[PDB]
Amino acid sequence: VRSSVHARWIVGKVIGTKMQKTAKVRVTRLVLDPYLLKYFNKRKTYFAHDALQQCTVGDIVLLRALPVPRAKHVKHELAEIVFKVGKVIDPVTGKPCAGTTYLESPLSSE
Amino acid sequence: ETKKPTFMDEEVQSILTKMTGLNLQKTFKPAIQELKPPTYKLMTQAQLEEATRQAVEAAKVRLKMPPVLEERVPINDVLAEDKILEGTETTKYVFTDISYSIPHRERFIVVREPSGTLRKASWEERDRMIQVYFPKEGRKILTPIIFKEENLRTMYSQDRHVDVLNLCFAQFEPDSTEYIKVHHKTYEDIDKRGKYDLLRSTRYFGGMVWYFVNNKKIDGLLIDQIQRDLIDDATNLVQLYHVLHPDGQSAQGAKDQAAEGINLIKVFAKTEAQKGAYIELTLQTYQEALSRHSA
Amino acid sequence: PMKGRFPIRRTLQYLSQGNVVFKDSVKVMTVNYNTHGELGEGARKFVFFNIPQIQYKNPWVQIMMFKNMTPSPFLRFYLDSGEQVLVDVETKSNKEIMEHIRKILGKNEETLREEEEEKKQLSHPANFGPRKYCLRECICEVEGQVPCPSLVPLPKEMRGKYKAALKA
Amino acid sequence: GKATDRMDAFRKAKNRAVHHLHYIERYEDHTIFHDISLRFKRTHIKMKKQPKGYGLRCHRAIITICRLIGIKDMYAKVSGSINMLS
RNA sequence: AAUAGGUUUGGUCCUAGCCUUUCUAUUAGCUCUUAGUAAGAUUACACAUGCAAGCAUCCCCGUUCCAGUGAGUUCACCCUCUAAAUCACCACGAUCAAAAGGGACAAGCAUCAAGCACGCAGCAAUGCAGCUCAAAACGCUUAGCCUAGCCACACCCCCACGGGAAACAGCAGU
Ligand code: FES
Ligand SMILES: [K+]
Ligand SMILES: [K+]
Ligand SMILES: [K+]
Ligand SMILES: [K+]
Ligand SMILES: [Mg+2]
Ligand SMILES: [Mg+2]
Ligand SMILES: [Mg+2]
Ligand SMILES: [Mg+2]
Ligand SMILES: [Mg+2]
Ligand SMILES: [Mg+2]
Ligand SMILES: [Mg+2]
Ligand SMILES: [Mg+2]
Ligand SMILES: [Mg+2]
Ligand SMILES: [Mg+2]
Ligand SMILES: [Mg+2]
Ligand SMILES: [Mg+2]
Ligand SMILES: [Mg+2]
Repeated sequence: VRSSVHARWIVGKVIGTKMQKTAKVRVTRLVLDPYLLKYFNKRKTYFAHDALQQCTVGDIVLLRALPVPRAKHVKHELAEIVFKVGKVIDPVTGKPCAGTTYLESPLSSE
Repeated sequence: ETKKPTFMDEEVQSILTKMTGLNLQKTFKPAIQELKPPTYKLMTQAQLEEATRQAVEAAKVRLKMPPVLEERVPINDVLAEDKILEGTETTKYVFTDISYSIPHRERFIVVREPSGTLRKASWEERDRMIQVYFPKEGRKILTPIIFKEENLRTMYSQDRHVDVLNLCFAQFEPDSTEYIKVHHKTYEDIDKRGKYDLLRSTRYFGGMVWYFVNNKKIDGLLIDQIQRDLIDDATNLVQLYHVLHPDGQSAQGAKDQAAEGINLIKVFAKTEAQKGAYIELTLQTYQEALSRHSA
Repeated sequence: PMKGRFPIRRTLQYLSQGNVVFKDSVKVMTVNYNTHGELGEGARKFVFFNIPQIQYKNPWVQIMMFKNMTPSPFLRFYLDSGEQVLVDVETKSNKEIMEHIRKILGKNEETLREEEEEKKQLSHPANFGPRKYCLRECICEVEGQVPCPSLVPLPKEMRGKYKAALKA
Repeated sequence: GKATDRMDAFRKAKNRAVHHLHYIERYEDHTIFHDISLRFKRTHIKMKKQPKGYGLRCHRAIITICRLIGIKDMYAKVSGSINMLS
């Protein structure tokens, strides 16, 4: 369970798939502006190992830290594709959706 | 068999709580201190009655009576007598265990004397050492001069008995000899000058009554309660007296006569009261005014 | 005046009024909400008013927001074990959402009281040092002890200038 | 007050002022009832209700006027154009 | 910038800069009685002289500390892992804390806008062509820092086999 990687679980958006078995993921965190006391998104890039090359640019993925980095910049592995780009499944109902509209009604399977 | 009640018994605390009274204007008197601009709320009659109810609850906490403890026994315990150290030091060492999570009455504080004796610190050294390393707000390492007899009479002349007791509570432990001596001198000045109203709606009224009842000197307080139409408190005072002096002339008289209410004050006034005549007169006057109101 | 609507949100007093302190398991909190629809109003007010308070009390928890990705709003928490907690928030007010996640993933008042007490052990009253760390810098500040020579000159007998002079 | 001579301007202003008196409500006859923040033209004045003993911590002219009204405790901050008449 | 004040005009209002009043530090002028306490080269320029590391039945241990300086400057903080060291020797440990790995971490200039190999996969062979960057990369300049203290340096060549050369940025002193 121990790891030398600082970020153990992070969610991000895939922004690149040009590296073999590696997805480039933009992770955003909220950071407090000390003067304005307003939160602004601060984005950081993480390389994630994607053995099956199943990540598509734009999908939301969950990354898990590796025990030790496998490369200079690869410290995480693809743990789960949360929201496949253009193929989102509503977690609350389990039905496919296109934006704020259902593609299959939850009433179909009762 | 039959134990006499303690100060913290629920029956005694209930009696003394009512005799004390709760006055929100006195209990929450404006304090002379650094001020901030006040805040304001718009409240309905119900929201106001709730806010006043919460104030009464906060007042019953502020009026919580301190426990009445007996004087602590001097500490005279020698841990070791290393005579080889005799004459090697001119000044004694006081060692205080400052481990944070220890009750102050469980902290070992020991003194190595120039004779070589390792002894436990005295009660006075203990309270002084606890203040050095665990300073409590309102307490001084050196005893303030306000507690000298000449300076207490100054405070009594100004009717500042409650300040005397607040200062004594902050400076001395409840079982200290200085804590008890000051309280007793304060209670006696109240009895001599009939200043029992100075302590009503304070946490110090019960301790004052406890002192009078145990010392069989309730005649002054009983008169003050009648002159103020507090017969319920005056009757409870006579009942508390009987509870703590069961084998007494007044307690038997009440049993033989099955006295209740105002009758208890008459039984007490004749048998045990020293100012029995002044009570009957003061009580007679009260019954008259009560009849005038009835008619 | 302070810019924007509800400038109270940009005050330290407001941000410190959050009551949700997540358990150490919580690593990521994703918020999926919809910009329009009467049934997603509580989630919008939750994002508007309370997400800043949650982040303030949980600076190391990643909070990411997603707009109009699904038909209904929901919160999802990712825990260190790998477990995921899905919280449906459609039809719920922002105050109910805050109370829900506090119950299932927030530290209770007892656990927080304990932590505050352990912090007090770090500042021992008996320790002497700079004001930044201790109440008193030197024992000379304690009444009854020999005061500092900068305020009360020491007797000639307790000073080395005259001890050597007599001895020499 | 306006005049060629200074003593005549003093007479006109002070005698006219008594015909244009305002009544100012005071909380407990020592402070204002609530914080007052207003702009008059380009002069901003922010006033804060204060407890007894705070004194008049205000622009010197506001201090002078407050003594005439009878306000004893108030904080005021003047921002923008600092014009005596405004 | 504050409770503010002075100053643009023939005059008014507005905007605006400048300055005044407050509190410290250094230096200069003039002046100065005592006591206690704190603090105390401008200069990483060159240094006369003296001293600053010994201990101990020989082995070793120590002189790697303390003391100094502020030249350089995101090696200081957190996590992971794990040496040396302390707990007499072992503690499958505790404390302490390197190296390595992950994260975080100054100011000014965008008239420094591109950097120029800065990536990934594979046991390897080798293959793919990526990686950083206007959310400020790369670059230049300034500066010891976040002060129970910490970092860096220790005549210079970042280092110190070697070379230049012969070293007080230890105390006192010139
Ligand atoms: S600071 Fe305590 S002796 Fe000076
Ligand atoms: K100006
Ligand atoms: K000088
Ligand atoms: K430096
Ligand atoms: K160097
Ligand atoms: Mg002009
Ligand atoms: Mg002109
Ligand atoms: Mg001078
Ligand atoms: Mg050093
Ligand atoms: Mg310099
Ligand atoms: Mg080891
Ligand atoms: Mg290291
Ligand atoms: Mg590192
Ligand atoms: Mg140019
Ligand atoms: Mg420099
Ligand atoms: Mg040199
Ligand atoms: Mg060197
Ligand atoms: Mg020197």
